[PDB]
Amino acid sequence: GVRGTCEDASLCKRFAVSIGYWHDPYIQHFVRLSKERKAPEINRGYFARVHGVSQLIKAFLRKTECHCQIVNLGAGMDTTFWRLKDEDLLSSKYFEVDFPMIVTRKLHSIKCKPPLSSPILELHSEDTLQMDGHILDSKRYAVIGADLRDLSELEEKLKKCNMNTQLPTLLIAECVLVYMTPEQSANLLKWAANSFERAMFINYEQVNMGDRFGQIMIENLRRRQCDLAGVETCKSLESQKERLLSNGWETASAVDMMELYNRLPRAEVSRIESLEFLDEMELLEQLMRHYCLCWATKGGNELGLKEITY
Ligand SMILES: Nc1ncnc2c1ncn2[C@@H]1O[C@H](CSCC[C@H](N)C(=O)O)[C@@H](O)[C@H]1O
Repeated sequence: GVRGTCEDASLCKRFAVSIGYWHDPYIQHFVRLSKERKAPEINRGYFARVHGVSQLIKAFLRKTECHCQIVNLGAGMDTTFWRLKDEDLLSSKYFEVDFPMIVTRKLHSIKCKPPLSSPILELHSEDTLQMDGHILDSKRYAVIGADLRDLSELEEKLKKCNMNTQLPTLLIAECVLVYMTPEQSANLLKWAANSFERAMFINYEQVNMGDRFGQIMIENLRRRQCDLAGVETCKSLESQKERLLSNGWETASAVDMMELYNRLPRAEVSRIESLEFLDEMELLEQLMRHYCLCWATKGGNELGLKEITY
């Protein structure tokens, strides 16, 4: 069930892109275009998610002048590496982690499609990519098959791909931590904090899950054999912040997605709202109030990391 979320996320993102929510010429190479009608509330939610996460990544890249690493944990078919390259934003090295099966799928897409492999090769120090098995390693981009609940495997394979614990490092978990136990996600967060002197962590996932709407969401996901093993932490923005502060992080900010959406520039909101008609604002408000964007920093005072916002 948990691996299946990668496909769902990719399917939803490509669909939103096809309607014009944001620009992504790469996602087509990793997933088919869904053909059925969706709630516009869902597309707006995906846009807010992607925008918020992107804003935070770009703020980190500005503060570090791109002299840094990005590690995307549970990255699925994310295209952020290619989209950043196009914007002339390239970290020193960009790392992705997912289950071996998911990584195999992603490497197959890259190997089959020159629009994906070429940009990687352009920046590499060799005239070829070694992509056998569950690892792609290159100068500026690595994709690693590892179970995030096995921290020894995670660290070993990241270090095999020359992850440098001395660079300011941004770690991202976009709709990932909720699938592991509270102990497993806490251990991951603590591992990250212990590993890096100067760091930032972005967590996007559910929030306010104790109410009826949240209980219904949980059961709809348990109905598809996909348990929200970490949903306890999604009680509130407070429980989200506490998990960060109690596992080695120095700062913790969190916002629900409705507030984020309400704080978007007027131009972005007008553009977004132009794409599809939405009849009842309350379904939207409800959905947006049950997701959150959280970020934590440590050792960032010289870089001004605690000043980063969405
Ligand atoms: N224990 C674990 N180890 C490695 N990957 C995991 C994991 N638990 C969940 N994942 C991955 O987390 C992803 C959740 S779907 C979200 C994908 C991507 N971050 C996006 O936002 O578009 C899936 O690809 C799933 O395989």
